[PDB]
Amino acid sequence: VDRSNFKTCDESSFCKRQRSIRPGLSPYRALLDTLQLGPDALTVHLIHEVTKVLLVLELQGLQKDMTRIRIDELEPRRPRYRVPDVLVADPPTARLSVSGRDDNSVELTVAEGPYKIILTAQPFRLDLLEDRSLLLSVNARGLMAFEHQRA
Amino acid sequence: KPFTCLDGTATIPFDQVNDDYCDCKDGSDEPGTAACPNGSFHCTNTGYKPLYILSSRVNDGVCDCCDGTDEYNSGTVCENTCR
Amino acid sequence: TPQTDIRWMSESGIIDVFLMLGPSVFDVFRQYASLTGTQALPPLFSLGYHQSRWNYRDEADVLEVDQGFDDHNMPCDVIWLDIEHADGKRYFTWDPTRFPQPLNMLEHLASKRRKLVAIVDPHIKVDSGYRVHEELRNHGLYVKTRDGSDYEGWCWPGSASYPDFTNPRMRAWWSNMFSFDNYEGSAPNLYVWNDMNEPSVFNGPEVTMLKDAVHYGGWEHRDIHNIYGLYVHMATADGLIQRSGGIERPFVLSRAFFSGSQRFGAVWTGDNTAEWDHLKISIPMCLSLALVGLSFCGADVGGFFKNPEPELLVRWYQMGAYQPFFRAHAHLDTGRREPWLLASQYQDAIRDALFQRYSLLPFWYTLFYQAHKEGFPVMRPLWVQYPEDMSTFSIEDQFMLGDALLIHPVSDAGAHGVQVYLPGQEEVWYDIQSYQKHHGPQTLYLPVTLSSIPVFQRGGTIVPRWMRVRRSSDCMKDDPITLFVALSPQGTAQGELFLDDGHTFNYQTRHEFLLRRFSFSGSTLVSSSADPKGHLETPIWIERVVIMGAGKPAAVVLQTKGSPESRLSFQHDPETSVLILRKPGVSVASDWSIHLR
Amino acid sequence: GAWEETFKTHSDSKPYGPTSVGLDFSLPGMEHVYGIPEHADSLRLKVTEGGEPYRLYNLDVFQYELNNPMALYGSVPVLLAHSFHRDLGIFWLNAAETWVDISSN
Ligand SMILES: NNNc1ccc(NCCOC(=O)NCCN[C@H]2C[C@](O)(CO)[C@@H](O)[C@H](O)[C@H]2O)c([N+](=O)[O-])c1
Ligand SMILES: [Ca+2]
Ligand SMILES: [Ca+2]
Repeated sequence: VDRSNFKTCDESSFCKRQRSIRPGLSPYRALLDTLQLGPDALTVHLIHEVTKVLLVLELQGLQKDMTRIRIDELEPRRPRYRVPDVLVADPPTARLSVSGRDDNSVELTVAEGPYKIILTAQPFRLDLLEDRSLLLSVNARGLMAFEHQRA
Repeated sequence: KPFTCLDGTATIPFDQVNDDYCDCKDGSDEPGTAACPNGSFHCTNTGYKPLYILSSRVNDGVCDCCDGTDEYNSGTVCENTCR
Repeated sequence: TPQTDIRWMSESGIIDVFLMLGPSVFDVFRQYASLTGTQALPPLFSLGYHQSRWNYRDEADVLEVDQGFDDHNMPCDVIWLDIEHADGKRYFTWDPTRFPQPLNMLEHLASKRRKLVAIVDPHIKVDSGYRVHEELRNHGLYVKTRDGSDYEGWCWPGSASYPDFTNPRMRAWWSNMFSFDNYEGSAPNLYVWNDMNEPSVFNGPEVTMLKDAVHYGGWEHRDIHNIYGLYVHMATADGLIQRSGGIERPFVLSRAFFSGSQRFGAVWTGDNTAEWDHLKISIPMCLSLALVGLSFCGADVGGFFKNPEPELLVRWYQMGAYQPFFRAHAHLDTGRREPWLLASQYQDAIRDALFQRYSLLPFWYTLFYQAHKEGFPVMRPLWVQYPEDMSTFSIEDQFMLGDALLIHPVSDAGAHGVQVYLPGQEEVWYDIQSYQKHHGPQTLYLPVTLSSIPVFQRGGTIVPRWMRVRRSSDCMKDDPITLFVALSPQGTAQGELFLDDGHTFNYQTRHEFLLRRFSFSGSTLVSSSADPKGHLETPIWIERVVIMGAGKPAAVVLQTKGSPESRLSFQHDPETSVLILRKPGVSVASDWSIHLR
Repeated sequence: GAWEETFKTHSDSKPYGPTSVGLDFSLPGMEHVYGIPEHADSLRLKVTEGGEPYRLYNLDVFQYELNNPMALYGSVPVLLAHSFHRDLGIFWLNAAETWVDISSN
């Protein structure tokens, strides 16, 4: 193979930019005042502490013990792409409930358990549990990066 | 009377000749079916040269003999083309 | 304490991620299948053996290849036509000298009950005499540049444009192009191969399209790149369904793919090389695809580039005979390697591999029905079946087909044996060639010869086979079944069998199919319905039962609903503990039981 | 290279500028991950810390070589994690060029 024909990560400018963000304290935090529970999803605003860019987290518990996380800009200049035709259906949701709260945290229960989601406000973070067993964390190394659409 | 396997190995009842199950190691008990892996089917082919074909081509839907006699219960109707 | 961190970095779009919480890997399979769907049920012929190269030169060559298979007693379902069959790489055309009568060629193949696959790539030669190009240009269906002109790159026909397959109107145009009126020279036994659909652009960055080319809705090419090929695959598959009036199941092979591509046919691992390490890597590559829903996977048998030594070609046939998509293919400049061109000892080994594959078609077909209904992969890593055996978590020189067969193909020149890891506490495995039983867990040293394909059947399983190998699968699909019962240590076994007409959607639209459950316990083998909705008119019957790990009974008694009780004759080998029940003679559609007294 | 960008002789006018997105996931108890084809690489995915991330970008690689993370013809952005105790999957639904880093603790 002729490797010089194909970009390494360092030659891919967005990969170079992203990969230079190393594990540390995330600047994103969730604005629990904006939290809204809906028929299909929990939505809460996220903010970059330095740039003040506002994002929207759409968090969903799904039937068949799945979670969906979608993050988009709050007021984008132009719509961002959302992949069509791959999903065979709009995935059936399960109801989210606030089953715990403190100053820096909201605990959500998917339906009637056993799956729970802990949204940490500062720094922004998500933890997924079956009862008390931690299954997976999101943004635990603080590597979330969302380049907003500029002028 | 019983049937003796052509190689001489075994002997089987008369109703196990052409009963669509392979009972003979040389395939000689199934000259008219597709049941034996090493059997052969004889095509008389009157008006042309007689031919032997693999047992696996009896009623496989493909016309192997010009007289069409290898396809007698397959849904393929083979015309006679021996001329 | 141990932990793995995963980080995803994407150029554009939103963040959109699904977390599939298991807890078992089969739960994950079900979770992901509910999101992106399941493996399309292949028409039966497409699970047979495919003979391809770049290129068979003309109609006479194709018919000589077809006749070569029959003259050398080797089965084959499909012969493939690569890009040199068209008029100067104008797709949907035929070279007027070398393929002047495609309908007559297709009719001769149909008379042998074989199929043909023609390649159709998504790049369209910029040529005012080319009707496809003129239609797409006139209707504005091409990918564009920012200045609004149609994008033009370079591929096999030279300068070429690229239809915007993200546009639903373009996909509908493409689908309608496969009608028998539009694709002149095509017929119902002609199926399709989509290649170069990354899309490949010879003079583009990284050999693909510019990031700032513009698609339907104004989206940039950088936004959609990885589903471009999927849309090609989808539109072609829909074309093959539509041309038949919605009755025939499609077969489309695609090079590029994405999540969801399992819905549209098969994929293969591209341009590999005729070398032993490329033979080896076909297992982890197709296993990685199987884990993410693409069960209809394979690699070019023999390697695309370079000429394989005969021993390597034999081992590749044996490897490919036990992988889902089974195609021999080769580069333009390679020597001809149709399998009868080798010396007789290599021919016989290849013929045996082909026979094993064709005999296992009912098994393969049932695994693919289970994949289609449940989302379970056909070819599986050992850890999927043995999730608690940590010594299996990295194995990639072995794999399972369903839960019943464990395969360790020979993948080294001059090998004298292989080391087979047989997993499972209190599990037994049967060498399907010698019937020798082996207890798990162990690493077994198995001596091999050129003809060896190390395959083991798991205790507790029932594998259905067509023991009457014919020239193609169409010829076999009404033939009787032999059941191979591998007894567990508890004297039990179970398995399934799916049957239908082999090529239509009638199983779905009319529930015209059979799903049988075979189960053994105590000393009784029982066939019952695993889905009562399915009914099928079929002459398929049970001609034989082979039971491994069984003692000699005193008598064998068969009971079928609607018939008197009857006696079966049988043969027993005390050395191998193998019991063969002669000609049960019962329809596969009937409930029945055999009792060993 | 954040806006107008060049690689070899090819130019990306990149009219919308930098728009990349990224996010990390931690899998406690998992030492083995699998998936994200297509790569000519081992079934059990390797750590990327000392080298290149795994790349998902449908590309035509002439005479591709073995045991490396270069992107090949197909991209399925799905990663499976297996341990003695549980199985998990991550499905990153994004159609753009995507890089995947894998690290162990
Ligand atoms: N106008 N074009 N000019 C031009 C002329 C020659 C060359 N050099 C030879 C390319 O080298 C190769 O052979 N690549 C493997 C291609 N493999 C594809 C396609 C195919 O081979 C035929 O459909 C299938 O059989 C394979 O299965 C499928 O994967 C180039 N070039 O840019 O290299 C450009
Ligand atoms: Ca007989
Ligand atoms: Ca015939």
